Amino acid sequence: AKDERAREILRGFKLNWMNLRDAETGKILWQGTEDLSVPGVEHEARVPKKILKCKAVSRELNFSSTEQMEKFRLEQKVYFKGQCLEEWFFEFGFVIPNSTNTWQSLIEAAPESQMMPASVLTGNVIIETKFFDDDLLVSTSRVRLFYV
Amino acid sequence: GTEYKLVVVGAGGVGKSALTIQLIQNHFVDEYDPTIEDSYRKQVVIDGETCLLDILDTAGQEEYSAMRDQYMRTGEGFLCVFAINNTKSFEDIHHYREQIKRVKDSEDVPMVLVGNKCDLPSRTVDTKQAQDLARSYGIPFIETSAKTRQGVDDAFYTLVREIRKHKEKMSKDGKKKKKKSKTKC
Ligand SMILES: Nc1nc2c(ncn2[C@@H]2O[C@H](COP(=O)(O)OP(=O)(O)O)[C@@H](O)[C@H]2O)c(=O)[nH]1
Ligand SMILES: *C/C=C(\C)CC/C=C(\C)CCC=C(C)C
Repeated sequence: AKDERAREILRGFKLNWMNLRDAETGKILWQGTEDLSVPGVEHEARVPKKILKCKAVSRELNFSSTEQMEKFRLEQKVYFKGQCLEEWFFEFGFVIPNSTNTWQSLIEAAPESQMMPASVLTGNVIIETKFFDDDLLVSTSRVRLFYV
Repeated sequence: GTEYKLVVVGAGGVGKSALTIQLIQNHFVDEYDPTIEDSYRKQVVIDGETCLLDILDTAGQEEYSAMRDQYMRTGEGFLCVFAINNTKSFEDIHHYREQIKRVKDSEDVPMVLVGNKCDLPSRTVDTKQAQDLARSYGIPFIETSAKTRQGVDDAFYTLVREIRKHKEKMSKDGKKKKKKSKTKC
């Protein structure tokens, strides 16, 4: 029953676009329209290295869902050379059936001392993203991150 | 100058009023006191820190739904009182705990279990039964006699220490989230 509901949600779920903006200035640094949320294939993303100098970035995800969800949410694990560097939890909440929604998250930079150079990070960062509706796992996907 | 709202709950006749009067006025029921008992503000020093205890005896208010809701929402810590000669009052304890937990929508509400009237020889609730219940909840158990004053301060002071542990834990978590919630991307 839970297996069937997770299948139904993923079948009706679509990631339309995503972008990253500098939080202070609002200028779009990167935009993707690929469904980087597809579970089977490891996706690649090439983001400008100036992203690392931003005091904070705003990430916007636009998605559609045929199925209603009560507590739509995300868990992200950031791996650097296979070691978990960071863990993030984001909550959207209630998704109206057949709706299309924009979800904005603010991600503030660590102090300058703890920031890692683009030359060290590039190609060695994997972002594993799990999409959930409460405690129900809908999908897992991975993106390999390059800084160019 | 921090105010701790302490709420004394338990079945009728267990000694909630007697315990409160003994904390506040340093004496057992004696002379006539026409005072309507609800809440009382008392300055005390616990472990070298001066604080204000806002102590609510719920004997009157427990019968009224909106009053119960209010004292369970506003209370920071709860004395859950039974009498050691009344097995029914001990059986009622879990009802009070579950109500408080539901109203506050939290699993670690500061509480102390109190077995009152320990001056009486006709005991029907063993110290071990009571200790087991308290261990099952992860809270202190203290035996009191409002009549002799045994354990009265200990009961209320232990509850304040439980509130302080809770408050100190919440402030460390708030700091720990601030530090953790920054990215290297
Ligand atoms: N022997 C004895 N009697 C007590 C003690 N505490 C309260 N009582 C008596 O038990 C009765 C009920 O006490 P009260 O404080 O009115 O209970 P409440 O209804 O829980 O507030 C009264 O007759 C009190 O004198 C105690 O520690 N020892
Ligand atoms: C500060 C750097 C960030 C937030 C890295 C950008 C992340 C991606 C591109 C991958 C995000 C993947 C999903 C939202 C499914």
